[PDB]
Amino acid sequence: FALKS
Amino acid sequence: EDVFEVEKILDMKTEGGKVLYKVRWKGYTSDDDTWEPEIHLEDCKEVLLEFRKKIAENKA
Repeated sequence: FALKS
Repeated sequence: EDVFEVEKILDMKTEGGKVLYKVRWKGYTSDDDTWEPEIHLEDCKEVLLEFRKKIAENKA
């Protein structure tokens, strides 16, 4: 899971 | 709200000193790919390594 820019 | 599931990484570039990796987001189209800093991948390092394995093998 990652922050999406 | 603003956190999403990574599927795989498919490119890498350096832009003004920023190292960025192109992320394919699970369930989304390539039109939704985004360039992400390595810090956004620190929880999915294995996904980044799979991409780095491919580009090292392709060279080679």
